[PDB]
Amino acid sequence: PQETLNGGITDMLTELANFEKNVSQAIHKYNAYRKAASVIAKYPHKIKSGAEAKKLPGVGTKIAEKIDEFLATGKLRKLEKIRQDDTSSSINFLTRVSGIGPSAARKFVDEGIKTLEDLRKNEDKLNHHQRIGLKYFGDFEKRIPREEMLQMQDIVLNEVKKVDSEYIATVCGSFRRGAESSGDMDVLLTHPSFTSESQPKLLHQVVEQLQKVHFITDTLSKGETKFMGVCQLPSKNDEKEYPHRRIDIRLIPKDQYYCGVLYFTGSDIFNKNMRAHALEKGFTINEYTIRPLGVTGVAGEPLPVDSEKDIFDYIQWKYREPKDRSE
DNA sequence: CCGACCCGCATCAGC
DNA sequence: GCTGATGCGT
DNA sequence: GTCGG
Ligand code: NA
Ligand code: NA
Repeated sequence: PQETLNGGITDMLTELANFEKNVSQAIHKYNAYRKAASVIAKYPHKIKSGAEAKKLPGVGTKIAEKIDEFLATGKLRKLEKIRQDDTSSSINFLTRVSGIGPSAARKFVDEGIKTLEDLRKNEDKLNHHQRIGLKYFGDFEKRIPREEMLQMQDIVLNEVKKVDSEYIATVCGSFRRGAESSGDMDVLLTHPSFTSESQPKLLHQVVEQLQKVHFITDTLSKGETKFMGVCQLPSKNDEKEYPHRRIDIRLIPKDQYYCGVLYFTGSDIFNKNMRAHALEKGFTINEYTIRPLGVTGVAGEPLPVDSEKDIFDYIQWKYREPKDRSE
């Protein structure tokens, strides 16, 4: 439904949510607000009262009272006050740097560090992740169009295969469901020599190869099974340079790969329904394995998975395309 | 009423 | 020095 | 903040 329907309500709830996350440090409060703002974004009617809203799942008494104040007056007193509060807005603004969470934001602002400019003046006080988040502040807030993602997926699949042709790599995320744009790249990776009961360089070889060809430009973190960093498509030799982008690469045991691909493909709503259905059938699905449930509820040993379909077959479903996993 | 609401890595706190 | 807590991102 | 045992 058009954002003009309840966009004033959903912008209010999203602002309220950011302050819970970044200033209050109440992640559950943040998620209720985001939930309610989501269910209202999909409600196909211009809400006329807080009471109409309360019917919907995730909207309770406090959010029903805020919609009523917002409908009658056009604003929310408590939000208007938080917006003009110099400590709050500075803390909320600082968490937009990757690597600065609510705790570091509070400490920076507690000593006069309030802006990018102050950060640029105080690099001695930033860990490695935050220097990188500061360096690429604007680029990281930009979205990535699918044409760039296809180009980036090209480079990742080619260099992975260039390191070892038995590697299996799957760019998951909303990009695998067909999304027209993305906010980062999530690569899931496996090798037949790596299993649940099975070298600690499989990830490193692929990261190193992507660095040697100058696709990966920086590293936020890297261990034996997760790499988080920065990449960038090469310049056109005469055009503007592309903005640096975020990219994650996980190495997963081959016996849990398709469980992991299914999970990190999503959506989050689709995953819940499939987990919900799988229980009413006597199976438990998480991001690693699918296991059967005894009559008392005790899980059994994980069942063999060798594709996404294998999982669907177990729980008596017909394979759903990633395209159709919107819910 | 009142508890639930979903791990890998960098860094720090304590020993 | 090592082990465990915490912050952070996802 | 919302839900539910
Ligand atoms: Na409700
Ligand atoms: Na941040």
